[PDB]
Amino acid sequence: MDMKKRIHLELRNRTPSDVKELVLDNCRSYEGKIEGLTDEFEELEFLSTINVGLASVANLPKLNKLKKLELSDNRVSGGLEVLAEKCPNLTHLNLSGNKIKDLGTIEPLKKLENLKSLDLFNCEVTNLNDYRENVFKLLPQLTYLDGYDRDDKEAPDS
Amino acid sequence: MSLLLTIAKEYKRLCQDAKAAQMMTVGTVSNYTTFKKWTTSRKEKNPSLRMRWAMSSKFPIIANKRMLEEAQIPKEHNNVALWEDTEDVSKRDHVLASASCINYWNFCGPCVNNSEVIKEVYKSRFGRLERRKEIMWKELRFTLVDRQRRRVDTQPVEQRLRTGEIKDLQMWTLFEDEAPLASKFILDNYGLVKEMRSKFANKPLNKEVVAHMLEKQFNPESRFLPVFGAIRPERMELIHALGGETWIQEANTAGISNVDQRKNDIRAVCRKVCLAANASIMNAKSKLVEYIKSTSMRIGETERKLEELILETDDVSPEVTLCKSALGGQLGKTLSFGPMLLKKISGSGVKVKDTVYIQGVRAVQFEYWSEQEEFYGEYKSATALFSRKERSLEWITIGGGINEDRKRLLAMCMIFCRDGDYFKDAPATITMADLSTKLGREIPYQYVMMNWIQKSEDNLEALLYSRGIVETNPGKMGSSMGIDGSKRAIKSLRAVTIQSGKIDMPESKEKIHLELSDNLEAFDSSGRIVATILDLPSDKKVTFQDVSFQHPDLAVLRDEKTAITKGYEALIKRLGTGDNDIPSLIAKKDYLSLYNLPEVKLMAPLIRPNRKGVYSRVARKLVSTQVTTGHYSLHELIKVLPFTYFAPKQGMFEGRLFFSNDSFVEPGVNNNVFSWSKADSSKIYCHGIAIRVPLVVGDEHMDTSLALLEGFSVCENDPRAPMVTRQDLIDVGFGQKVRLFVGQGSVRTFKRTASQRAASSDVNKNVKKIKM
Amino acid sequence: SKTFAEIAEAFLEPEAVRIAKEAVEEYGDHERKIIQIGIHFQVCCMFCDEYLSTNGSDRFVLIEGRKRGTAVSLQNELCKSYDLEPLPFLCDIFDREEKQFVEIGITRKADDSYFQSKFGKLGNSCKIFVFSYDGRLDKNCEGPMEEQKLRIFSFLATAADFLRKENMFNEIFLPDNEETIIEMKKGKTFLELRDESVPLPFQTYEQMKDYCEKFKGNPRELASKVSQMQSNIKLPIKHYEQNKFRQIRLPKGPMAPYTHKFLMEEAWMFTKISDPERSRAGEILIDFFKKGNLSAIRPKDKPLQGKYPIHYKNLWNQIKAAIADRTMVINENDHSEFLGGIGRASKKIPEISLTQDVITTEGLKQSENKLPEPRSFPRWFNAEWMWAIKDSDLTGWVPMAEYPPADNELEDYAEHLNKTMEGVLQGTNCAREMGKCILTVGALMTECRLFPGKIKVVPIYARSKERKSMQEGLPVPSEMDCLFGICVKSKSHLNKDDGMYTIITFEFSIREPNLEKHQKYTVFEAGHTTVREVPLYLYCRTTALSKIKNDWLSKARRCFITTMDTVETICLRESAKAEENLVEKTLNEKQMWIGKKNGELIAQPLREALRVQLVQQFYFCIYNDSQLEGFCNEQKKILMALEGDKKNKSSFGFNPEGLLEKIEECLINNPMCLFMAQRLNELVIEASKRGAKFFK
Amino acid sequence: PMAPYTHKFLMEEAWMFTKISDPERSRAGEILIDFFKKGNLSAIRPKDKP
Amino acid sequence: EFSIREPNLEKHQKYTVFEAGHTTVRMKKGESVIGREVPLYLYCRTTALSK
RNA sequence: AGUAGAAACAAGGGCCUUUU
Repeated sequence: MDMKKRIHLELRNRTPSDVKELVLDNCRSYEGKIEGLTDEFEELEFLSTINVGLASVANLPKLNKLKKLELSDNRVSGGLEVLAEKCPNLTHLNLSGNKIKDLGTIEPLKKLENLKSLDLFNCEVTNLNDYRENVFKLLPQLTYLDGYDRDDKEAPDS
Repeated sequence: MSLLLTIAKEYKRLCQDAKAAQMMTVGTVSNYTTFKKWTTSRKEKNPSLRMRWAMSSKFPIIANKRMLEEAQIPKEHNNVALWEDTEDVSKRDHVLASASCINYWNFCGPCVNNSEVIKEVYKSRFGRLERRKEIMWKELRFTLVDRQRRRVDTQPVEQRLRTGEIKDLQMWTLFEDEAPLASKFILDNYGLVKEMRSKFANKPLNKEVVAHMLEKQFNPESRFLPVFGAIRPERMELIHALGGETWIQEANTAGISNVDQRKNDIRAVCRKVCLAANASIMNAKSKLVEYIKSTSMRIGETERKLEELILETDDVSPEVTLCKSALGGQLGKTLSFGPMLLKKISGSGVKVKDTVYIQGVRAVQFEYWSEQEEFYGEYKSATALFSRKERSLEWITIGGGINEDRKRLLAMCMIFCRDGDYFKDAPATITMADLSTKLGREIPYQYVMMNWIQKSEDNLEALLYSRGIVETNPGKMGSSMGIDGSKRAIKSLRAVTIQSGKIDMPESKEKIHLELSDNLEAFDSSGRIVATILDLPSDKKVTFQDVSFQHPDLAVLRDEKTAITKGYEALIKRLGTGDNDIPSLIAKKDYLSLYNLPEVKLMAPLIRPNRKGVYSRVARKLVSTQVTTGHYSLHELIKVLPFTYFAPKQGMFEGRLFFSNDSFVEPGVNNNVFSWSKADSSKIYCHGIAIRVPLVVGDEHMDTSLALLEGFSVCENDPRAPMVTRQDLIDVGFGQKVRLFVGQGSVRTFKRTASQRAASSDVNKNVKKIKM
Repeated sequence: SKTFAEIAEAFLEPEAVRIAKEAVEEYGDHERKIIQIGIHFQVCCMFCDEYLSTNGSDRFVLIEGRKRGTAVSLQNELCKSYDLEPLPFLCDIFDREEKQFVEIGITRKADDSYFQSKFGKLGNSCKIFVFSYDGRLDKNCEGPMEEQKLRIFSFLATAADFLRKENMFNEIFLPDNEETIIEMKKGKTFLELRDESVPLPFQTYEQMKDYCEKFKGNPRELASKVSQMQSNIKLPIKHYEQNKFRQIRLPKGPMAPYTHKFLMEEAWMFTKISDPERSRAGEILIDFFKKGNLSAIRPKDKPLQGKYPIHYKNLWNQIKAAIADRTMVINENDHSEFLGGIGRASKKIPEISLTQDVITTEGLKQSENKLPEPRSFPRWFNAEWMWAIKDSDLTGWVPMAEYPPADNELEDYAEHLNKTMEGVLQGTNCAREMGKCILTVGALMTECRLFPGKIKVVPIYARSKERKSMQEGLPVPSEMDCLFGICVKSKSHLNKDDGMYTIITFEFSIREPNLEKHQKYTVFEAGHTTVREVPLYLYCRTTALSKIKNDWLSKARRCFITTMDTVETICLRESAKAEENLVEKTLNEKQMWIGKKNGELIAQPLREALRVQLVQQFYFCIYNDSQLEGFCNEQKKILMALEGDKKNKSSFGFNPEGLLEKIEECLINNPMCLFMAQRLNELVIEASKRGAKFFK
Repeated sequence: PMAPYTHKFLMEEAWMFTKISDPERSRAGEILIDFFKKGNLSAIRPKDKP
Repeated sequence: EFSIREPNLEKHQKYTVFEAGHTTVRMKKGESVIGREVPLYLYCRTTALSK
């Protein structure tokens, strides 16, 4: 469909200032660019954007109360600097299914001191040598990776 | 926006006038088309001289003005004039511009983000290019060519359609707001429209060009041309670079475009169903029609109905002809007598009776036509032009290239004309058993002799001997044919002429509406037979791929998988409108009343009994999760519901839901038992069989208000109901009324209640109650 | 399409189509009514809907599709069984749960008129339902079930959309009860005429119609009239072998002089090297002017031949002056005004302002058209033809584009042959004349488009490239700009095609003239020029042109196409008969007769005969007129008769003398026609030594 | 330019479907048919443009 | 051949590649197995051999 | 003058209608 209509539909007369969750999976965004988002969304604490033909995350406005994000099934690559300035209080992130080649693209995520879990599956980075260990050494604050902590400790449900 | 307000102001100003008001008030909207002609009418005799003289000037073109200002296009770069403020007489909103101005824009000017959409707009020509690139040329040789003239197709095209089926498609992809009522071709071909719509959406484009290109993408260019060698569109599109009258550029082009495979598969299916219906004795007609409408097949990605493809193709075969006749499909004036092909050029006649004695004295009636008539005939790699006269083959000429084919064509022609003494006194070898009636169905002596020839070559030799033989006179040595099929001999057959060079196939752009009998023999406003079931191969076994024979008799599955499929079908049929159905309940979030449906109660016995509770738990869980929010996938509930009938329990779910026949389905991944795709969201594949889901509600995958149309219908107009758009149409309640605008200059009233019944059955059954 | 039945089959079931067809055949009405009836019938069907009664039996019973007598029989049977009153008229359907017939109606007009008429005709006897294609309903009782209505309206909407798309949504195909008689509104005047345009024996269209509708064939009277007409005619038949073709009688008088605007053989040119920077016509004309030769010229007041030499001399001086001023422009004086026909356009005189005294004052009779006068055979044409066959010391005279890449043998062969032919042809003399015409006409057209109402100065030039010697000496030969003379236009106000804009031609030569050939020119003795020194002449004349001749002369690169076609055809035919590459051999070996010398025939390979065909095409492009058109159109008969003679085919004709007359009628003062006619006579003569059907 | 891959098969970028081994069907013609029966191959439908 | 890893232009030069729908990957989750869908690629190549 | 043909042009309206 289109992120605009999807959003206007999810907003069943509700102001964009009292919601705590939003989902936009199985939609479309022209040029793989966000469309319809603003800083009006303040109380939002969760987001889900999956399989929407996205390619970059530059347009996303400033969201502080957000503490979980999902960007799987898209083809984003390179823009992880924007996440730090816009959402500094983020804890859970997911990127499985996107275009990720090296670690230099991941380095910015170190500044997300509030980060706990990260999900990278089906990406090229996973096909390297000493990838879990090197990542952990890069992002020490992190504890969970693709659902498994150091020593392969399966994470709980929630 | 402000533009809208400007349009309103312009409309007001224009209505202030009297003539404009009279014309915009009187008559309907169609008058626009007429008005489109009385304006901007001007032509030229020799645009060539005019063009040269015109371009010679220093500002020869016209162009928009505001587009130039917005494009910051100046009037010079390093001293070359680019345009000048002025007004053309016709447009009044355009300004004269230089040829140098175009160059300026391309080299340095207003850049755009992307333009690969072009490859889709002109897909046919990029396909031409690719097909060319995948060729392996070969040597060149010089020689004379036997180029026969004939009607063929030059444009390879998939899913060839009609014109009425296109004028609609050009709208639902580009102009949906201005769309008319949904036609059957749309409701049937949903995924196709969705595909064509996914590419030309949210793009900066000129739409008229796209529509024109789509017309070309769906038009097989039919031409009457000289041809040599094989006949395939992949070649005819570049025949100009393969050979002429004196030269040939050899090249292999066999493995491209995969066209004729579809046609041969179609003809095989037609033969199969024709034989099946022939197995009957009194209803083969209705049996065949049922087999038709109860069948579908895949083309590339999409699934199409057989009866729809049959009415689009032009394969003149004794199988396709019968089908197209049953469905009342008109067709050309082309005959068929066994494997050969025939076409009448001139003449007339009428049936007449005669008899022959099979063995000793056994009278058997055989018919034959009266006055002289010409015919063209075409067998494998062989052509002929002959004439019949009162049960005799008057003359014949041939231009083939093989002896065997020549002889077979000659024999089948002699038979078609009942020429010879055999039709006067049949041979001893034939008997009453070989006569006719395998199981009661008679056989005219014609096809009898046909199979008698196909049986042994010596029957053919004797038949040829039945034709007069004489000594090859001088000079005619070259234009003579022996018994072996030699271009010359010392003694040759009677009334025969040979030559090198095929015959030019005739042509006629005519159509006829024929019928057929209960014995599968078509007639054309006369006692002449154009097709039958004796002119096709006897039988053969084939394994058809990507086909759907959704009919009991035409099925090989057992009662178990068939029961599963029928349960799924029944469970889907509850996807209509009205309370007690799943859509209303979903809207009301009554995820519980679904567990108590009767259909799940009928499919429950098929569930594995030792783990039915655990599966039930999981199913109900998923349902609530999907229903409570609103983010559901209709293709998963229809799959998991049959398990929610029993009571939950405790246990380890290991990923798969088994039935009682060691066949499972998995919730989230497609398998042999239950498959589907986001591309074609209107189909469900169970055990290979396909199922058409109605379009009443649209979940996350479905697209653009083309998935609600089977839930709406027309009703008596009510001015009280509100008028809304095509997007808010989803927020109505099942059973409500609403006014709406359709296409152009038309408003109606709709109601969100469906009607699954059609007119076929109602017309067919009601007409059967009148012949009594 | 092609019939209303096929149309109805588009959105209807063929069963109801056949039903309505049989019905209209029963009533023998116009078959354009197949649609309405089928629609009604289909409605009845979808109205039954296979509904049932409390007793598990059918509720409704169709009566519309049945015959009329049978329908009435069933109607009475039901009125009796269920004890109902018989209706006066017939109905369409009957129900059992209520035991009262029902009638269905349909209309397009959004008004009650149809329902009012029906209700008046039937009052309230039975149930009547009339639907509208645009969603309306009128009845006399409770409404139908919800599924009949939602289903009936949808079908009607689809049908109405289809019809409106087919332009058949009108009273014609969808009439009411009354408007069922469509007919041409035959007025009064049209009938008065029709009864007046009738053949003689009849006097009213009715008699003619009755005679034609009942006309029967009587072959005997037809054959008798045929023979009679076949006897009073006496069509002559003439086998050519017995009645041979005489020679053609050319006219008599002076000789046909040069007509082409530019000189080809007698032309002298000054050459220089071309610089890519200076390439416009107005620049080169100055470059050649600086070196001093163009200015060294200084003719004298004594002409060898011609008229008005003073005007020509003054015009040449003004041309030199303008060139010196760097402005290719000329002023309007008496001389130019006389040479350019500036003011020699007739003056108009309305008749309203006319009187008899005015006429008698100055005779104003009807203009006596002075058609062209005859001429004789030109003896200078063969000289030009033989000169235009030899090289020109250079090549690249005619510009040509580049050759694209190649991937298969076919394109290789094509490129090879095209290169051979182009290299052979670009070296001749006719080629430089073609390039000269091309460029000069382009410049003149540009000027006429940009600077009308203004006398300009345009050169007569061309561009070429010196031939390529061996690698020895100076490699990479250079280019060259050549100048043959000067040209001048005069106010080409081409208001309309076919117009005329006078021009003037100043050309350079080193060969004295002939009175017969160079009749129109006005030559002057200019001086001397080098090579050693040689005298100099200045040929000068006047002529005109138009848009069409400009456009066509500029498009003078078709002769190449024609010649290539002929040659490639010959070569491919010779190569196919043997199934082998025979092209170079056919060009170097196959001999083509090209002329006579010393009473004997002459021959040269095709590779050298191409030039003859090329010159032929060029002349066809140059001297094209109505005369040459008619000639080349009427000569084909002679060639076909000749071919028939070659193959012993006993040709024949009806009146060859008339053909010869028609041919000789269009031979006037056009050298090409005369030359080709004399050559055709020589052809038939030389063939008479080997063929019949020709007299000497 | 860099030297490209040369071996016939793929080592690191490979992928494989799996199934249980039957000693009664331990042959290529049988293993392939069995793998095909479940219809996971028929689902492999490469698009036109590569 | 089958693959779940998009190619690179240099190493994969003799190979013609396509995209054939999707597939599934299976991995442990505590005491159970799960499946995570992924894309699927098809690697096409021609080559010769000998005895 | 000239063009070409079997009649038309040889400006017409009230100032307008330059690169192989």
